[PDB]
Amino acid sequence: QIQLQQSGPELVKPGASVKISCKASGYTFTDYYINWMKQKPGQGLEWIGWIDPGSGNTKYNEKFKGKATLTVDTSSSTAYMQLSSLTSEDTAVYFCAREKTTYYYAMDYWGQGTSVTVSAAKTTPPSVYPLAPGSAAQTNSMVTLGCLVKGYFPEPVTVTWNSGSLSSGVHTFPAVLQSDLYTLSSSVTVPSSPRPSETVTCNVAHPASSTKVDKKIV
Amino acid sequence: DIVMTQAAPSVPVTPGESLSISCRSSKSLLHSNGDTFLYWFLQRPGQSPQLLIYRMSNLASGVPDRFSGSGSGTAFTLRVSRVEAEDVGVYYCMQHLEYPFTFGAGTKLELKRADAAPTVSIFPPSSEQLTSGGASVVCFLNNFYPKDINVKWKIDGSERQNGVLNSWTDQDSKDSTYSMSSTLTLTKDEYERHNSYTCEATHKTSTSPIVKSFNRNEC
Repeated sequence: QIQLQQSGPELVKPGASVKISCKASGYTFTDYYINWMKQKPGQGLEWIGWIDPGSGNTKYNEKFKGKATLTVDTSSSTAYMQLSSLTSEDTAVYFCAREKTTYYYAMDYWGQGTSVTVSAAKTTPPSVYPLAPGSAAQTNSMVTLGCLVKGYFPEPVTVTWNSGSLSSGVHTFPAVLQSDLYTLSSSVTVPSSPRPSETVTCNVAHPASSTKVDKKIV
Repeated sequence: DIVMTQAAPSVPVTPGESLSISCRSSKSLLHSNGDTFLYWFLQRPGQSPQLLIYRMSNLASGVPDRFSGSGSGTAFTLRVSRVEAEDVGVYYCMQHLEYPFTFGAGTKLELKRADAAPTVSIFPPSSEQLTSGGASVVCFLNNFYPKDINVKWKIDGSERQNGVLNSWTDQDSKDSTYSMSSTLTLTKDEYERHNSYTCEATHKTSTSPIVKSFNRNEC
Protein backbone atom coordinates (compact mmCIF):
# COMPACT_ATOMS: atom_id res chain seq x y z
CA GLN A 1 0.00 0.00 0.00
CA ILE A 2 3.03 2.30 -0.54
CA GLN A 3 1.81 5.16 -2.72
CA LEU A 4 2.42 8.75 -3.79
CA GLN A 5 -0.53 10.99 -4.57
CA GLN A 6 0.00 14.23 -6.44
CA SER A 7 -2.19 17.35 -6.37
CA GLY A 8 -3.79 17.13 -9.79
CA PRO A 9 -4.83 19.55 -12.64
CA GLU A 10 -3.31 23.03 -12.49
CA LEU A 11 -5.05 26.30 -13.45
CA VAL A 12 -2.25 28.73 -14.46
CA LYS A 13 -1.63 31.80 -16.64
CA PRO A 14 1.74 33.14 -17.95
CA GLY A 15 4.08 34.83 -15.46
CA ALA A 16 2.28 33.43 -12.39
CA SER A 17 3.34 30.49 -10.22
CA VAL A 18 1.96 27.16 -9.05
CA LYS A 19 2.57 24.71 -6.20
CA ILE A 20 2.57 20.99 -7.04
CA SER A 21 2.06 18.41 -4.29
CA CYS A 22 3.08 14.74 -3.82
CA LYS A 23 2.04 13.02 -0.61
CA ALA A 24 3.87 9.80 0.23
CA SER A 25 2.28 6.87 2.12
CA GLY A 26 3.01 3.32 3.24
CA TYR A 27 6.59 4.05 4.29
CA THR A 28 8.93 6.32 6.27
CA PHE A 29 8.98 9.56 4.30
CA THR A 30 12.38 10.70 5.64
CA ASP A 31 14.55 7.73 4.64
CA TYR A 32 13.97 8.01 0.88
CA TYR A 33 14.78 10.73 -1.69
CA ILE A 34 12.17 12.34 -3.92
CA ASN A 35 12.97 13.16 -7.55
CA TRP A 36 10.76 15.32 -9.79
CA MET A 37 10.39 14.61 -13.50
CA LYS A 38 8.94 16.71 -16.31
CA GLN A 39 7.26 15.31 -19.43
CA LYS A 40 6.18 17.27 -22.50
CA PRO A 41 2.95 15.96 -24.20
CA GLY A 42 5.06 13.47 -26.14
CA GLN A 43 8.59 14.84 -26.33
CA GLY A 44 10.14 12.49 -23.78
CA LEU A 45 11.00 12.60 -20.07
CA GLU A 46 13.46 14.61 -17.95
CA TRP A 47 14.92 15.10 -14.45
CA ILE A 48 14.33 18.30 -12.52
CA GLY A 49 15.71 17.59 -9.05
CA TRP A 50 15.67 15.51 -5.87
CA ILE A 51 15.29 16.38 -2.19
CA ASP A 52 16.43 14.56 0.93
CA PRO A 53 13.44 14.70 3.36
CA GLY A 54 15.70 13.93 6.34
CA SER A 55 17.35 17.30 5.81
CA GLY A 56 16.10 19.65 3.08
CA ASN A 57 19.36 19.43 1.12
CA THR A 58 18.39 19.80 -2.54
CA LYS A 59 20.12 19.29 -5.87
CA TYR A 60 18.67 20.81 -9.05
CA ASN A 61 19.13 20.52 -12.79
CA GLU A 62 21.11 23.60 -13.86
CA LYS A 63 18.47 23.99 -16.60
CA PHE A 64 15.55 24.04 -14.15
CA LYS A 65 17.25 25.82 -11.25
CA GLY A 66 15.90 29.35 -10.93
CA LYS A 67 12.36 28.20 -11.72
CA ALA A 68 12.00 25.08 -9.57
CA THR A 69 11.94 25.10 -5.75
CA LEU A 70 11.52 21.72 -4.03
CA THR A 71 10.48 21.96 -0.37
CA VAL A 72 9.42 19.07 1.87
CA ASP A 73 7.09 18.94 4.87
CA THR A 74 8.17 16.58 7.65
CA SER A 75 4.99 17.64 9.48
CA SER A 76 3.63 14.38 8.08
CA SER A 77 4.76 12.97 4.70
CA THR A 78 4.23 15.57 1.94
CA ALA A 79 6.42 17.07 -0.85
CA TYR A 80 6.14 20.22 -3.00
CA MET A 81 7.59 21.90 -6.08
CA GLN A 82 7.11 25.50 -7.08
CA LEU A 83 7.31 26.63 -10.68
CA SER A 84 7.85 30.37 -11.03
CA SER A 85 7.95 32.63 -14.12
CA LEU A 86 5.81 30.19 -16.07
CA THR A 87 5.98 30.19 -19.86
CA SER A 88 4.09 28.02 -22.35
CA GLU A 89 7.24 25.86 -22.38
CA ASP A 90 6.17 24.67 -18.91
CA THR A 91 2.83 23.22 -20.05
CA ALA A 92 3.45 19.53 -19.29
CA VAL A 93 3.13 16.54 -16.93
CA TYR A 94 5.28 16.41 -13.81
CA PHE A 95 6.03 13.20 -11.93
CA CYS A 96 7.34 12.68 -8.42
CA ALA A 97 9.34 9.51 -7.87
CA ARG A 98 10.72 8.00 -4.69
CA GLU A 99 14.29 6.68 -4.54
CA LYS A 100 16.31 3.91 -2.91
CA THR A 101 19.49 6.07 -2.92
CA THR A 102 21.89 3.88 -0.94
CA TYR A 103 21.83 0.26 -2.17
CA TYR A 104 19.80 0.06 -5.37
CA TYR A 105 19.78 3.72 -6.57
CA ALA A 106 16.45 2.69 -8.00
CA MET A 107 13.46 5.02 -8.41
CA ASP A 108 10.91 2.58 -6.94
CA TYR A 109 7.42 4.12 -7.02
CA TRP A 110 5.89 7.12 -8.80
CA GLY A 111 3.04 9.58 -8.52
CA GLN A 112 0.32 10.00 -11.15
CA GLY A 113 1.87 13.22 -12.42
CA THR A 114 0.34 16.69 -12.49
CA SER A 115 -0.80 18.29 -15.74
CA VAL A 116 0.18 21.95 -15.60
CA THR A 117 -1.52 24.03 -18.28
CA VAL A 118 -0.32 27.59 -18.98
CA SER A 119 -2.21 29.24 -21.85
CA ALA A 120 -2.88 32.66 -23.40
CA ALA A 121 -5.55 32.84 -20.67
CA LYS A 122 -8.56 31.59 -22.62
CA THR A 123 -11.68 29.76 -21.37
CA THR A 124 -14.59 28.82 -23.62
CA PRO A 125 -17.60 26.41 -23.53
CA PRO A 126 -17.82 23.92 -26.43
CA SER A 127 -20.31 23.85 -29.25
CA VAL A 128 -21.69 20.37 -29.82
CA TYR A 129 -22.79 19.49 -33.35
CA PRO A 130 -24.53 16.15 -34.12
CA LEU A 131 -23.06 14.04 -36.94
CA ALA A 132 -25.46 12.00 -39.04
CA PRO A 133 -24.85 10.53 -42.55
CA GLY A 134 -26.23 11.93 -45.80
CA SER A 135 -27.96 8.67 -46.77
CA ALA A 136 -28.08 5.05 -45.62
CA ALA A 137 -29.40 1.81 -47.10
CA GLN A 138 -31.07 -0.75 -44.80
CA THR A 139 -28.72 -3.44 -46.19
CA ASN A 140 -25.85 -1.28 -44.88
CA SER A 141 -26.35 -2.59 -41.34
CA MET A 142 -23.84 -1.01 -38.97
CA VAL A 143 -24.68 2.71 -39.10
CA THR A 144 -22.05 5.09 -37.77
CA LEU A 145 -22.94 8.42 -36.19
CA GLY A 146 -20.94 11.08 -34.41
CA CYS A 147 -20.59 14.10 -32.16
CA LEU A 148 -18.36 17.03 -33.04
CA VAL A 149 -17.30 19.09 -30.03
CA LYS A 150 -15.66 22.29 -31.28
CA GLY A 151 -14.34 25.50 -29.73
CA TYR A 152 -13.51 24.72 -26.09
CA PHE A 153 -10.93 25.38 -23.38
CA PRO A 154 -9.51 23.95 -21.27
CA GLU A 155 -9.38 20.16 -21.22
CA PRO A 156 -11.02 17.79 -20.66
CA VAL A 157 -14.46 16.82 -21.97
CA THR A 158 -16.83 14.06 -20.87
CA VAL A 159 -18.28 12.44 -24.00
CA THR A 160 -20.88 9.70 -23.65
CA TRP A 161 -23.40 8.30 -26.12
CA ASN A 162 -26.81 7.59 -24.60
CA SER A 163 -26.30 8.10 -20.86
CA GLY A 164 -23.63 5.43 -20.55
CA SER A 165 -25.76 2.63 -22.00
CA LEU A 166 -24.05 2.63 -25.40
CA SER A 167 -20.64 1.24 -24.49
CA SER A 168 -19.45 -0.78 -27.50
CA GLY A 169 -18.57 0.97 -30.76
CA VAL A 170 -17.62 4.21 -29.00
CA HIS A 171 -14.55 5.93 -30.48
CA THR A 172 -13.79 9.19 -28.65
CA PHE A 173 -10.92 10.91 -30.49
CA PRO A 174 -7.96 12.79 -28.91
CA ALA A 175 -8.56 16.53 -28.98
CA VAL A 176 -6.20 18.50 -31.21
CA LEU A 177 -5.55 22.19 -30.47
CA GLN A 178 -6.96 24.66 -33.00
CA SER A 179 -5.64 28.21 -32.61
CA ASP A 180 -6.55 28.95 -28.97
CA LEU A 181 -9.17 26.21 -28.60
CA TYR A 182 -9.62 22.45 -28.40
CA THR A 183 -11.71 20.24 -30.68
CA LEU A 184 -12.57 16.56 -30.63
CA SER A 185 -15.16 14.19 -32.07
CA SER A 186 -16.56 10.77 -31.24
CA SER A 187 -18.39 8.14 -33.31
CA VAL A 188 -20.42 4.99 -32.74
CA THR A 189 -21.19 1.94 -34.88
CA VAL A 190 -24.85 1.00 -34.30
CA PRO A 191 -26.89 -1.66 -36.20
CA SER A 192 -29.19 -0.36 -38.98
CA SER A 193 -32.16 -1.68 -37.00
CA PRO A 194 -32.05 0.38 -33.78
CA ARG A 195 -31.06 3.88 -35.01
CA PRO A 196 -34.06 4.61 -37.30
CA SER A 197 -36.57 3.90 -34.50
CA GLU A 198 -34.37 4.63 -31.44
CA THR A 199 -32.82 7.86 -30.19
CA VAL A 200 -29.08 8.47 -29.95
CA THR A 201 -28.07 11.52 -27.94
CA CYS A 202 -24.44 12.17 -26.96
CA ASN A 203 -23.87 13.61 -23.52
CA VAL A 204 -21.17 16.28 -23.57
CA ALA A 205 -19.89 17.77 -20.32
CA HIS A 206 -17.54 20.68 -19.71
CA PRO A 207 -16.73 21.00 -15.98
CA ALA A 208 -14.55 24.09 -16.58
CA SER A 209 -17.60 26.05 -17.77
CA SER A 210 -20.07 23.88 -15.84
CA THR A 211 -22.27 23.15 -18.89
CA LYS A 212 -24.16 20.01 -19.93
CA VAL A 213 -25.27 19.65 -23.56
CA ASP A 214 -27.38 16.79 -24.95
CA LYS A 215 -27.80 16.64 -28.72
CA LYS A 216 -30.01 14.16 -30.59
CA ILE A 217 -28.68 12.65 -33.77
CA VAL A 218 -31.22 12.97 -36.61
CA ASP B 1 24.63 16.44 -20.30
CA ILE B 2 24.93 12.84 -21.51
CA VAL B 3 22.84 12.18 -24.63
CA MET B 4 20.68 9.04 -24.25
CA THR B 5 19.58 7.66 -27.61
CA GLN B 6 17.01 5.00 -28.53
CA ALA B 7 17.21 3.96 -32.20
CA ALA B 8 13.63 3.04 -33.09
CA PRO B 9 10.62 5.05 -31.83
CA SER B 10 8.36 2.02 -32.24
CA VAL B 11 8.83 -1.76 -32.65
CA PRO B 12 5.89 -4.09 -33.49
CA VAL B 13 5.81 -7.66 -32.15
CA THR B 14 3.15 -10.40 -32.07
CA PRO B 15 2.04 -11.73 -28.66
CA GLY B 16 4.31 -14.61 -27.65
CA GLU B 17 7.34 -13.34 -29.58
CA SER B 18 10.52 -12.00 -28.02
CA LEU B 19 11.33 -8.30 -28.17
CA SER B 20 14.71 -6.59 -28.08
CA ILE B 21 14.86 -2.85 -27.42
CA SER B 22 18.17 -1.04 -27.80
CA CYS B 23 19.50 1.96 -25.90
CA ARG B 24 22.67 3.96 -26.45
CA SER B 25 24.50 6.39 -24.19
CA SER B 26 26.79 9.33 -25.00
CA LYS B 27 29.83 8.49 -22.87
CA SER B 28 30.04 5.29 -20.79
CA LEU B 29 28.05 4.47 -17.69
CA LEU B 30 30.73 2.28 -16.07
CA HIS B 31 31.95 2.92 -12.50
CA SER B 32 34.80 0.63 -11.33
CA ASN B 33 32.53 -0.43 -8.47
CA GLY B 34 31.77 -3.04 -11.13
CA ASP B 35 28.35 -1.60 -11.91
CA THR B 36 26.93 0.16 -14.97
CA PHE B 37 24.38 2.83 -13.94
CA LEU B 38 21.54 2.09 -16.38
CA TYR B 39 17.77 2.15 -15.76
CA TRP B 40 14.72 0.88 -17.64
CA PHE B 41 11.18 2.14 -17.01
CA LEU B 42 7.76 1.47 -18.57
CA GLN B 43 5.13 4.18 -19.10
CA ARG B 44 1.93 2.32 -19.94
CA PRO B 45 0.46 4.66 -21.40
CA GLY B 46 -1.85 6.86 -19.33
CA GLN B 47 -0.30 5.04 -16.39
CA SER B 48 2.95 5.98 -14.60
CA PRO B 49 6.37 4.53 -15.50
CA GLN B 50 7.52 1.51 -13.49
CA LEU B 51 11.07 0.42 -12.75
CA LEU B 52 11.85 -2.78 -14.65
CA ILE B 53 15.62 -3.21 -14.39
CA TYR B 54 18.26 -1.35 -12.33
CA ARG B 55 22.05 -1.24 -12.57
CA MET B 56 21.71 -2.70 -16.07
CA SER B 57 21.25 -6.40 -15.18
CA ASN B 58 18.93 -6.34 -12.16
CA LEU B 59 15.27 -7.26 -12.26
CA ALA B 60 13.50 -4.92 -9.85
CA SER B 61 10.89 -6.27 -7.43
CA GLY B 62 7.52 -7.33 -8.84
CA VAL B 63 8.99 -7.41 -12.36
CA PRO B 64 8.38 -10.77 -14.15
CA ASP B 65 11.03 -13.41 -14.93
CA ARG B 66 10.70 -12.71 -18.69
CA PHE B 67 12.32 -9.25 -18.78
CA SER B 68 16.12 -9.03 -19.05
CA GLY B 69 18.81 -6.34 -19.22
CA SER B 70 22.20 -6.78 -20.88
CA GLY B 71 24.99 -4.89 -22.62
CA SER B 72 28.27 -3.14 -21.84
CA GLY B 73 29.88 0.27 -22.17
CA THR B 74 27.48 2.18 -24.42
CA ALA B 75 25.37 -0.66 -25.89
CA PHE B 76 22.35 -1.64 -23.77
CA THR B 77 19.55 -4.12 -24.45
CA LEU B 78 16.16 -4.84 -22.83
CA ARG B 79 14.59 -8.22 -23.64
CA VAL B 80 11.06 -9.57 -23.17
CA SER B 81 10.72 -13.40 -23.52
CA ARG B 82 6.99 -13.71 -24.17
CA VAL B 83 5.24 -10.49 -25.21
CA GLU B 84 1.93 -10.13 -23.39
CA ALA B 85 -0.77 -7.48 -23.77
CA GLU B 86 0.29 -5.65 -20.60
CA ASP B 87 3.85 -5.08 -21.89
CA VAL B 88 2.49 -2.52 -24.38
CA GLY B 89 3.94 0.95 -23.91
CA VAL B 90 6.91 3.30 -24.20
CA TYR B 91 10.09 1.85 -22.74
CA TYR B 92 12.56 4.31 -21.24
CA CYS B 93 16.28 3.85 -20.66
CA MET B 94 17.81 6.41 -18.34
CA GLN B 95 21.25 6.96 -16.88
CA HIS B 96 21.97 7.75 -13.23
CA LEU B 97 25.72 8.48 -13.40
CA GLU B 98 26.49 12.12 -14.16
CA TYR B 99 24.46 15.29 -13.66
CA PRO B 100 21.96 16.03 -14.76
CA PHE B 101 20.22 12.67 -15.25
CA THR B 102 19.19 12.04 -18.87
CA PHE B 103 16.34 9.99 -20.34
CA GLY B 104 16.34 8.25 -23.72
CA ALA B 105 13.80 9.24 -26.40
CA GLY B 106 11.51 6.23 -25.92
CA THR B 107 10.80 3.05 -27.87
CA LYS B 108 7.12 2.06 -28.05
CA LEU B 109 5.95 -1.56 -28.34
CA GLU B 110 3.14 -2.13 -30.80
CA LEU B 111 1.13 -5.28 -31.35
CA LYS B 112 1.00 -7.24 -34.60
CA ARG B 113 -1.98 -9.09 -36.06
CA ALA B 114 -3.81 -9.79 -39.31
CA ASP B 115 -4.42 -6.84 -41.64
CA ALA B 116 -7.86 -5.21 -41.37
CA ALA B 117 -9.50 -2.66 -43.67
CA PRO B 118 -10.52 0.86 -42.56
CA THR B 119 -14.28 1.31 -42.24
CA VAL B 120 -14.18 4.85 -43.66
CA SER B 121 -17.17 7.20 -43.17
CA ILE B 122 -17.91 10.78 -44.26
CA PHE B 123 -20.34 13.22 -42.63
CA PRO B 124 -21.70 16.55 -43.96
CA PRO B 125 -21.72 19.70 -41.74
CA SER B 126 -24.51 19.83 -39.17
CA SER B 127 -27.47 22.15 -39.81
CA GLU B 128 -26.63 23.84 -36.50
CA GLN B 129 -22.95 24.42 -37.33
CA LEU B 130 -23.82 26.00 -40.67
CA THR B 131 -26.11 28.56 -39.00
CA SER B 132 -23.06 29.62 -36.98
CA GLY B 133 -21.17 30.62 -40.12
CA GLY B 134 -18.78 27.67 -40.23
CA ALA B 135 -18.72 24.33 -42.05
CA SER B 136 -16.91 21.14 -41.06
CA VAL B 137 -16.82 17.87 -43.00
CA VAL B 138 -15.90 14.88 -40.82
CA CYS B 139 -14.35 11.65 -42.13
CA PHE B 140 -13.91 8.65 -39.82
CA LEU B 141 -11.65 5.73 -40.77
CA ASN B 142 -12.55 3.27 -37.99
CA ASN B 143 -10.68 0.01 -37.24
CA PHE B 144 -7.56 -0.72 -39.30
CA TYR B 145 -4.06 -2.18 -39.23
CA PRO B 146 -1.25 -1.38 -39.82
CA LYS B 147 -1.20 2.19 -38.46
CA ASP B 148 -0.08 3.68 -41.79
CA ILE B 149 -2.79 5.33 -43.88
CA ASN B 150 -3.19 8.49 -45.99
CA VAL B 151 -6.23 10.80 -46.23
CA LYS B 152 -6.46 13.10 -49.26
CA TRP B 153 -9.33 15.58 -49.07
CA LYS B 154 -10.92 16.47 -52.41
CA ILE B 155 -13.34 19.30 -53.10
CA ASP B 156 -14.81 19.08 -56.58
CA GLY B 157 -11.79 17.10 -57.74
CA SER B 158 -9.27 19.53 -56.26
CA GLU B 159 -7.11 18.39 -53.36
CA ARG B 160 -7.57 20.43 -50.18
CA GLN B 161 -4.29 20.71 -48.25
CA ASN B 162 -5.02 23.69 -45.96
CA GLY B 163 -7.71 23.40 -43.29
CA VAL B 164 -7.56 19.71 -42.32
CA LEU B 165 -7.08 18.40 -38.75
CA ASN B 166 -6.25 14.74 -38.10
CA SER B 167 -6.62 12.76 -34.84
CA TRP B 168 -5.43 9.12 -34.45
CA THR B 169 -6.45 7.06 -31.40
CA ASP B 170 -3.94 4.86 -29.58
CA GLN B 171 -3.78 1.11 -30.35
CA ASP B 172 -6.92 -0.62 -29.07
CA SER B 173 -6.39 -3.02 -26.18
CA LYS B 174 -9.08 -5.43 -27.37
CA ASP B 175 -8.82 -5.93 -31.16
CA SER B 176 -5.37 -4.30 -31.55
CA THR B 177 -6.64 -1.92 -34.29
CA TYR B 178 -6.17 1.78 -35.06
CA SER B 179 -8.73 4.56 -35.56
CA MET B 180 -8.51 8.05 -37.07
CA SER B 181 -10.71 11.14 -37.53
CA SER B 182 -10.02 13.52 -40.40
CA THR B 183 -11.84 16.83 -40.17
CA LEU B 184 -11.88 19.60 -42.79
CA THR B 185 -13.14 23.08 -41.91
CA LEU B 186 -14.43 25.91 -44.14
CA THR B 187 -16.22 29.28 -44.00
CA LYS B 188 -19.82 28.48 -45.06
CA ASP B 189 -19.22 30.83 -47.95
CA GLU B 190 -16.64 28.56 -49.55
CA TYR B 191 -18.78 25.54 -48.65
CA GLU B 192 -21.88 26.67 -50.53
CA ARG B 193 -19.87 27.26 -53.74
CA HIS B 194 -19.04 23.56 -54.05
CA ASN B 195 -20.91 20.34 -54.87
CA SER B 196 -18.79 17.34 -53.94
CA TYR B 197 -16.45 16.67 -51.00
CA THR B 198 -14.37 13.50 -51.08
CA CYS B 199 -12.44 11.75 -48.32
CA GLU B 200 -9.86 9.47 -49.93
CA ALA B 201 -7.83 6.91 -47.95
CA THR B 202 -4.78 5.02 -49.22
CA HIS B 203 -4.23 1.88 -47.15
CA LYS B 204 -2.40 -1.45 -47.54
CA THR B 205 -5.72 -3.33 -47.55
CA SER B 206 -6.73 -1.89 -50.96
CA THR B 207 -5.30 -2.07 -54.49
CA SER B 208 -6.88 1.33 -55.05
CA PRO B 209 -7.80 4.21 -52.64
CA ILE B 210 -10.94 3.94 -50.51
CA VAL B 211 -13.20 6.77 -51.62
CA LYS B 212 -16.09 8.15 -49.57
CA SER B 213 -18.01 11.12 -50.91
CA PHE B 214 -21.15 13.25 -50.74
CA ASN B 215 -22.70 15.93 -52.98
CA ARG B 216 -24.52 18.98 -51.61
CA ASN B 217 -27.66 18.84 -53.78
CA GLU B 218 -28.32 15.15 -53.05
CA CYS B 219 -31.19 13.94 -50.83
